Amino acid sequence: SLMRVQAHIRKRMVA
Amino acid sequence: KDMFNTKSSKLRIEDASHNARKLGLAPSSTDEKKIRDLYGDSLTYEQYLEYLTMCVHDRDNMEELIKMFSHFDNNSSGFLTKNQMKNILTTWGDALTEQEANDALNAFSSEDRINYKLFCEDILS
Repeated sequence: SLMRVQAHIRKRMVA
Repeated sequence: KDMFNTKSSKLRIEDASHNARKLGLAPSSTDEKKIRDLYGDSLTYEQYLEYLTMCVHDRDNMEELIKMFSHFDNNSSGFLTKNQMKNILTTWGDALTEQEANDALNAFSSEDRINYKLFCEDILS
């Protein structure tokens, strides 16, 4: 759940 | 060349994950462990496509994403401060660095008081 948020934040890092 | 054949020799899980993000998906350490536990440290093309399917997470949505933040919002007001969200994001789960967390929070808002539902809605796109 928090891990889902963190996964999308890392997704957002790459352009 | 495609994202898989650029780095193939088999492709390292860690690189598969990066490709997944460039394709707009969001792998966690749980998915990496799942794909590792049956195919090892490196994936064939076919294994790598299973991994991308694994990373679709079609149950991702705002209400699932906010659950941990809601726990910290006692009166269910809807907001948390940047620093609150930073501590949460950098202590639990697949913890971000402070910098990574702050960068996400600063990109979304210039105010300290953050609507975490809207922040979770925004990071999904």
